[PDB]
Amino acid sequence: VDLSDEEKDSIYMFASLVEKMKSRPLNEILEDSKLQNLAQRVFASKARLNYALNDKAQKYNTLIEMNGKISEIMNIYDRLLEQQLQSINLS
Amino acid sequence: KEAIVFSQKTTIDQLHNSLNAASKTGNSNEVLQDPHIGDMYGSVTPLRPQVTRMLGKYAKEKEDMLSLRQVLANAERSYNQLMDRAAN
Repeated sequence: VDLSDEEKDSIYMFASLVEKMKSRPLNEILEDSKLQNLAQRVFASKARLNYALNDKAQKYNTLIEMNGKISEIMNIYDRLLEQQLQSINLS
Repeated sequence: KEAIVFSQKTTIDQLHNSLNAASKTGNSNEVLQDPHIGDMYGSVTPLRPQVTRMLGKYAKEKEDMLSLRQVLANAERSYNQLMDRAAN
């Protein structure tokens, strides 16, 4: 539901590290551990990230939507109170 | 506390629809008056701030996750490329 900084830090970490490895004299020379145990964590983290991301989007919309209605409410109520007061004025 | 607002999810709809029904009748006064409408307004109207706040928050967060996912998206690709040369 919410990604932690530790998870987030493993991403730029992994990302960056992947480059320090992009061109090294072997693949196994990297597939020793730190890369593989890191990758493992990062990859698993895709599911939480999305789950977390989706939840943020969803809410936002539910909230955009609510706001919209709220505006329209505080928009009609005025247009109505406006004419209403004008009628009184026109007397 | 976020719930304080997501709860009103229905009062909003309700007040909306009823006020809406009105704006297409010009009965003005009726709806303008009526304690219930006042009541729903009296509880919805004040959510503007909280709602305004929450918008920015989730607005941000969503922005972040997308950027992070983009980064992960790339590293993966790189990883996989580097990995391909590990097949053969």
